[PDB]
Amino acid sequence: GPVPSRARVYTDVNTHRPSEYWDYESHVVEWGNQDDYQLVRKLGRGKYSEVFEAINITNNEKVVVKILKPVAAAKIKREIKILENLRGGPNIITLADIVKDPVSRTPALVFEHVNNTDFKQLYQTLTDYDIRFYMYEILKALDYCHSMGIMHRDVKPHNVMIDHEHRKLRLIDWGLAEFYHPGQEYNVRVASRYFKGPELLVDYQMYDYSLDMWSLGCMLASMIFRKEPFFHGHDNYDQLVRIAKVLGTEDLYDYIDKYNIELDPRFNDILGRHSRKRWERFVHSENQHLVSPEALDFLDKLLRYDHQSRLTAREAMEHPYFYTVVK
Ligand SMILES: COc1ccc(C(F)(F)F)cc1-c1ccc(CN)cc1Cl
Repeated sequence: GPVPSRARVYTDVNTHRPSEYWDYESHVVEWGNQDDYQLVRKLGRGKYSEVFEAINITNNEKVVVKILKPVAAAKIKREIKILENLRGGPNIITLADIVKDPVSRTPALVFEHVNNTDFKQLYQTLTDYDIRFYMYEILKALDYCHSMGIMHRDVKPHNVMIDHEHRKLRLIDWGLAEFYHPGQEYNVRVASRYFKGPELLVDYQMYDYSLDMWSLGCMLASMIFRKEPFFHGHDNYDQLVRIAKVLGTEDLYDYIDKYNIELDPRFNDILGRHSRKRWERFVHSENQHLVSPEALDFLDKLLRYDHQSRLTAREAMEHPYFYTVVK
């Protein structure tokens, strides 16, 4: 069968911490008062929740209320526990309260308010300097949650709120986050298609924090090359083929051979043979202002098939790409 794998970092964090830390099922939720909050406007709705701008009428502060849907309701303890464990961490969204929505009869998570700049404005106007600055801010959040034994598993632009006016960033939506336990087999049906790591696409279940580093690399590649999304698969199978047209099929075969993974035979009719492409191939006059030898070298070290070979968040923070960023 497949060869087991374990993270090269933070392998023991959930061992060194008491069971109360990671055993979310045993966690008792201390409910607040739903009447403290007045809903102002609906901000959006996803697969698992409906998000609203609200006012905490007790202290007159702006908040965000996330009313979980019934499907999300079963796994709320995991999200709550993770949010409470990470509260106060750098660039981690702050959970302010947990109440029971009167109408939905489900839990509603109350967060600090962040004024998020629209995607278009950020995607189209962030400078090379801003990209390095915000990438470093995301790395602070990822090294914090990884060091705390948690993998986000849904790193993508929709889950990164940026208040550009105040140069403030928060990593949000911890609904898909999990505690990392060495040897544990995890559901591969996590992350949005374009951000899914090769481990998910080849059905390798014993993955870890490094999945977040692949997703981060996908966001960086799209941003610096002006190619949104970078790996534009039509489905989960074509997703791996799009990756292979860049990274090459030889390193993909070395990866699955290392972990004794068998590719799904449906790949025989679509994968083909592809050489590894040099990152300079994606450079052109419309993205040259965002590219540098340091950016390409950084990207190269995140976007690797072998989840054990990618830079960790802490190593990534040491990279020359961030030398220009004011610390
Ligand atoms: C492809 O998206 C990104 C890619 C890289 C970066 C960063 F390098 F600056 F950190 C930010 C975004 C982004 C992150 C979040 C949003 C809006 N929620 C918008 C954008 Cl453009």
